[PDB]
Amino acid sequence: GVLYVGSKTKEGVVHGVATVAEKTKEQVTNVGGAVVTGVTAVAQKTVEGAGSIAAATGFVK
Amino acid sequence: GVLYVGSKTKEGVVHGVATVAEKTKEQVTNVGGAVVTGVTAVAQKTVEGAGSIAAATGFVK
Amino acid sequence: GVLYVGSKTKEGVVHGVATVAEKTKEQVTNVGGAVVTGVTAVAQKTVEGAGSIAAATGFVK
Amino acid sequence: GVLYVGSKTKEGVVHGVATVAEKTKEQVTNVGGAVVTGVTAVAQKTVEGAGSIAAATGFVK
Amino acid sequence: GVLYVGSKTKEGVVHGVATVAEKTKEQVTNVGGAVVTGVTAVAQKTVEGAGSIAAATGFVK
Amino acid sequence: GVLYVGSKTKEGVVHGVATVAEKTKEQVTNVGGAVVTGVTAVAQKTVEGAGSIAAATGFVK
Repeated sequence: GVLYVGSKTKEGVVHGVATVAEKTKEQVTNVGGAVVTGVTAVAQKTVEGAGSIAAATGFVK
Repeated sequence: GVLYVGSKTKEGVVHGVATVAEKTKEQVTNVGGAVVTGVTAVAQKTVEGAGSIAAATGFVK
Repeated sequence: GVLYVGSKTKEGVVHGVATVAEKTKEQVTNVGGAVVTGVTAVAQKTVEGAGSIAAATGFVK
Repeated sequence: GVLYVGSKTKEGVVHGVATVAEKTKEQVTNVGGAVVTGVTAVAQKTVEGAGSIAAATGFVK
Repeated sequence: GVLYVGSKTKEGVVHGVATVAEKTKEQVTNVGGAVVTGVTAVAQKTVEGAGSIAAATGFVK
Repeated sequence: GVLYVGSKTKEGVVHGVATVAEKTKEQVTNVGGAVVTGVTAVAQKTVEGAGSIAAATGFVK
């Protein structure tokens, strides 16, 4: 197919994934997998076939 | 296929993944996998076939 | 296929992965895998075949 | 006295005196005297005492 | 007295005196006297005492 | 007195006196006297006492 993205912007501000924690005991932060951030962000066919992206957190204690 | 991305921007500011923790005891930070950040960020076919990207955190204690 | 990325920007500022911790006891920071950051960031076919990128943190204690 | 001018501007465009004539026979253009133009234009005490500024056009024919 | 001019600008464009004529017969252009042009233009005490600035055009024919 | 001019600019463009004529017969251009042009243009006490600046055009024919 044909995918066309045309952006004509001015003074653009983008914030992605932000995590804030305070006055805790145990902190676990697992971020990623397919994180895409930006003024012109394009994600296509991130998974094809039998692939896998598993951003998991196996907390046990 | 055909993928066309056209960006004509001015004064662009992009923030990616930001983690802030304070006054904790145990800190675990696992970030990555397929992190893409920027004014013109393009991600295509990040997974093909039987591949895998597993950004996991196996906290046990 | 054909992938075309055209960026015409001015005064662009990009921040990637930022981690801040304070007043903790145990600090673990595992960042990477496929981190791509920049004004014009392009990631394509980061995984092909049976490959793998596992940015994991096996905290045990 | 005290004269304070404080300007904090961004992307400022100023046009002064513009004259356009077309398909005429006799053209007379007398411009000046105390012309002040600009983003931060200040004019003070342009005339003091018995002075004079006479931007005149004595067309006779 | 005290004259304070404070300008904090960005991307400033200033045009002064512009004259355009076309398809005429007689063209007379007298410009000046006290022309001041610019992003930060300040004119003070341009005339003191018995002085004079006469930007005149004595067309007779 | 005290005259303070403070300019903090970026990417400044200034145009002064521009004259354009086309398809005419007689062209007379007299420009000057006290022409001041520029990003930071300051003119002070251009006339003191019994002085004079006469940018005149005595066209007769």
